[PDB]
Amino acid sequence: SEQSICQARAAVMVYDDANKKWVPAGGSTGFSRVHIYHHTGNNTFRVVGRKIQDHQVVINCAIPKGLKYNQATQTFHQWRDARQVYGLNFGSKEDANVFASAMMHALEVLN
Amino acid sequence: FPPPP
Repeated sequence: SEQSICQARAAVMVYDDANKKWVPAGGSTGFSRVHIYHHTGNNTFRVVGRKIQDHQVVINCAIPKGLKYNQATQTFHQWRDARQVYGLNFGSKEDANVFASAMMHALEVLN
Repeated sequence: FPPPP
């Protein structure tokens, strides 16, 4: 079924186009444990994040083939879909690098 | 993409 291929700590954000500001995903400020899940049977991937403190799901988005993953900084990465821009503010450079690596692995399978 | 935080 769903296999986690990476676990990283990051604050999930979404971009507020109008106010030109990033806002906490799910409106819940704080860090989340973010996984990239590989659905073995369907061979599809998705990013899922839950708040570290209360486990609330803040992000659950598919990773489509061709996705352009941008590593804005050493600790902030982002990507988008037709509706919004997602951003991950990692708890550390190590968290960012490992997540980026897993994303590239997922994209290698998709592309 | 928009600028980071």
